[PDB]
Amino acid sequence: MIIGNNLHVDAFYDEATSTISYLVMDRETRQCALIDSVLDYDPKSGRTCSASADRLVERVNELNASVRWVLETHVHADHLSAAAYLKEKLGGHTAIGAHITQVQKVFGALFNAEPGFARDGSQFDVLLEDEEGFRIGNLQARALHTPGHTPACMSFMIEDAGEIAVFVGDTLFMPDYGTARCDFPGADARTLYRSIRRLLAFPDQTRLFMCHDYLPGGRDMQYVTTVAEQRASNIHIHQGIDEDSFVAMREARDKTLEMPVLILPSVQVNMRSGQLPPPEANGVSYLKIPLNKL
Amino acid sequence: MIIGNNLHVDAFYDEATSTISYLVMDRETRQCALIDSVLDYDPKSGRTCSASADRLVERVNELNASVRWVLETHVHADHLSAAAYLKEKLGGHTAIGAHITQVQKVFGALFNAEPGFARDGSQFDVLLEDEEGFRIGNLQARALHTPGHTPACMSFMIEDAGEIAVFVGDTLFMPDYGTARCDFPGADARTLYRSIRRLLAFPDQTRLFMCHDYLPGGRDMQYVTTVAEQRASNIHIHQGIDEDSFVAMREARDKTLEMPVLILPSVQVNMRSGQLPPPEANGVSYLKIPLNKL
Ligand SMILES: N[C@@H](CCC(=O)N[C@@H](CS)C(=O)NCC(=O)O)C(=O)O
Ligand SMILES: N[C@@H](CCC(=O)N[C@@H](CS)C(=O)NCC(=O)O)C(=O)O
Ligand SMILES: [Fe+3]
Ligand SMILES: [Fe+3]
Repeated sequence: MIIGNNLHVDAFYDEATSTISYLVMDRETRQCALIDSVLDYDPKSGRTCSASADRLVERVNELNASVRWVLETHVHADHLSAAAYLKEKLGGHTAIGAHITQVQKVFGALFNAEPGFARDGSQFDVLLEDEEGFRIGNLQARALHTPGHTPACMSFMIEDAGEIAVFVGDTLFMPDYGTARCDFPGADARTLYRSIRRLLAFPDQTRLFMCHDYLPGGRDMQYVTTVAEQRASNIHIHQGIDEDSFVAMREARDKTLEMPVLILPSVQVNMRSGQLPPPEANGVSYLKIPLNKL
Repeated sequence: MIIGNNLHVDAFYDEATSTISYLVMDRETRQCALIDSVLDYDPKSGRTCSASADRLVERVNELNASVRWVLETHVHADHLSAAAYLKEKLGGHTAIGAHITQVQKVFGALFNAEPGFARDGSQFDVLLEDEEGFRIGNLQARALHTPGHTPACMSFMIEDAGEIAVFVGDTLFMPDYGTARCDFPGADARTLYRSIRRLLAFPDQTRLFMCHDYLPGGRDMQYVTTVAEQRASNIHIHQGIDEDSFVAMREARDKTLEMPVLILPSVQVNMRSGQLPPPEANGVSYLKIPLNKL
């Protein structure tokens, strides 16, 4: 789809994890950003695969584009990131929220990481602060710190010709589905409420691009909505819902959810900017699954 | 159910893993064996739980029984063993096939086990050889080496009043379901054929007790059959099927199966006689998931 004149956005949906990855291109310079890419992972066998990522590679080439940014909205709990795989193939710089350091501190300890694992986000090329601008060719973008699902979550705002899009990560879902859970380490429902109200203070017509979609009641996949529709109809956080009410709802709801299938594999990879842990003396890399701890 | 006069057998079915565990008691002395017990494991969160095992504990106490043996037919790929939990709670000796050492060697390397990991089966109290006798109170039992699904698989024969039962592990399944897969390390279809033909050389009326049952076509769970019915009707290995034909079938079938959900957690625990790996310096135990190896 094209927003304004030059904001080109392709959505790629991963069936296994319900993740929506994006290719965001400046139609003029052909520079692009890949957002929230997926490295396929079979937890039964420990096998990774680049099939989903290769779709992005092919689309970049089909467009004659050049990757400038490999972005992650947050340290995902439900899938492994393909950012390292894609930066290697395609170039560009990886970026993530500056509060990655807090996530690394917490999960470096949980997974008892090896003593060379950096907790200062240096695995990533660029650490983004709240309201910090960045460019995708001639497109002006801005990173927004929108925590609550995690302490580090970012949303990416991009504007062209007076129209705005925001890639909101796991904050809002489609209006019929609600909002993201707030029970992972350092998550907080009240904080998510405030983040979402900042997002919903953008102009009504602003397009909002989802990070996951779970096909509720078997409808087709959806990935884009507007500020106006969220404010009117989001089942969790429409305009009528105050902070306290949201917090009570969200916290009671979180108590009923199970862990994502891939939380332990995912976080320990994504905290390393999409690298597998360093191999042991036998040449094999291992995920570590903490027992009776998470 | 009672075989002969004094061979008491209770079956316990685990829905999550389709494992059938057994309590086998001498009705006279009340001495018993627990076979192929399940320690519940949620791979998403890394949590173990003793719910299934506690069913056995309760049944032992209800019977006023005393555990003499905690047995495993093989190093299971589909569930974690509760043998260590049950031996601590109830006493008795653990036993497993003497060829455990070959499994330990192979998986000690795969999981790059810590140096204190023994590859001589010393984690188990007793290592059983082919046709070796053992007692459950006044009941005469015999261990049979029946490899093919794994190099170390054992079947346990028990006799009373001229009637025989055999707990066959993952060799035969019910006649309508066939036989076990032969693709795990050191498995071999030809070897499994020969093992099954030894089992099917027992008297026709011999009862055979299954290790898994997968409710094919939505039928109710079944766990016991006879030598005669297997020879007549087993869809994979009835009397009419020769060795070469079985091998071609079994090998072509194995190429289509996926890994068990819990293969990597299960085998690194079961190779340790049901102990979790020893904790690291932070006091947490971890499973190791080899990446891109299995
Ligand atoms: N069953 C899913 C759980 C996915 C999940 O929990 N996703 C998070 C975002 S990372 C969420 O907020 N789900 C929202 C909800 O269920 O209300 C899985 O195993 O991946
Ligand atoms: N889907 C099952 C796979 C279970 C499995 O592979 N069971 C083995 C015994 S440990 C088997 O032989 N299956 C035989 C077949 O389907 O032909 C799981 O995830 O646990
Ligand atoms: Fe998320
Ligand atoms: Fe098995």
